[PDB]
Amino acid sequence: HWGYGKHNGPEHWHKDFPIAKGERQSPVDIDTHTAKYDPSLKPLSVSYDQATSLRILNNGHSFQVEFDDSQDKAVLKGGPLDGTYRLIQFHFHWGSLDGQGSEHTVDKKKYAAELHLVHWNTKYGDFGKAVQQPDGLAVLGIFLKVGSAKPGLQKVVDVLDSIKTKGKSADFTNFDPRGLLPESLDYWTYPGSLTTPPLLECVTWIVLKEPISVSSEQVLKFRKLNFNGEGEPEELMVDNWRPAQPLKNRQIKASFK
Ligand SMILES: CC(=O)Nc1nnc(S(N)(=O)=O)s1
Ligand SMILES: [Zn+2]
Repeated sequence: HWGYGKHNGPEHWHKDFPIAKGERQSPVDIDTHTAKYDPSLKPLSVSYDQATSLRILNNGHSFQVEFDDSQDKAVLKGGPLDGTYRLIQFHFHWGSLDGQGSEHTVDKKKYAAELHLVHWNTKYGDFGKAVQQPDGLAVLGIFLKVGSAKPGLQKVVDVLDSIKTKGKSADFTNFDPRGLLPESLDYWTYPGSLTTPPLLECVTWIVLKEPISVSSEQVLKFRKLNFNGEGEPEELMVDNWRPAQPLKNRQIKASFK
């Protein structure tokens, strides 16, 4: 099965998932001088005040916080989207060192981690149907840089001990994802894919220009997680990021100049 090690890592994925070499793979490097400003682009609409978190899971590749998506509780609209997209989960990608960890890069700069807020287009009825559609998902990508602590992240950091190994989960209610957003919602956007198998090309990527700051201590706890299950040999969960893929026939658009 796939992973991020020396024998099952991203360069190997294409043997089981040939779309890995597809035309709209993610992530990509955002070249800030060739991104096109598009005034036609609307502001993002983030409506998370009614969000309902349920659970946090070590899924063996990352950890994810899951939400109730049976109704329009927490949705993303606007930006380059038509239709409304419900929040289903968020997760992170991070590095073994502060100089790497993000999936997207900006002018080849890497950040310490990257947060993905995953949303699916309600017109398709359920998540499994949405991932088979070119406009099925919208993922909000937020960069993390090491500096001052982020108060809104600490509730997450504090429960990681409880889900240290693969398949562990814990109740995680009343978490407000608004505490994870930057002040500005300016963004870049491009059509792309899931960055983990099955790598389906169903994602409208929305990557925020402004990073959020987290402390060294906060990102250190991420690095204490395990890829393995309980009772197995310990392998620390680090460097669970895919490198940049060729842009090919695509234009990155910016909502700002
Ligand atoms: C179920 C689920 O949300 N799947 C994900 N797979 N890759 C994702 S990512 N890194 O592109 O946001 S989301
Ligand atoms: Zn992700």
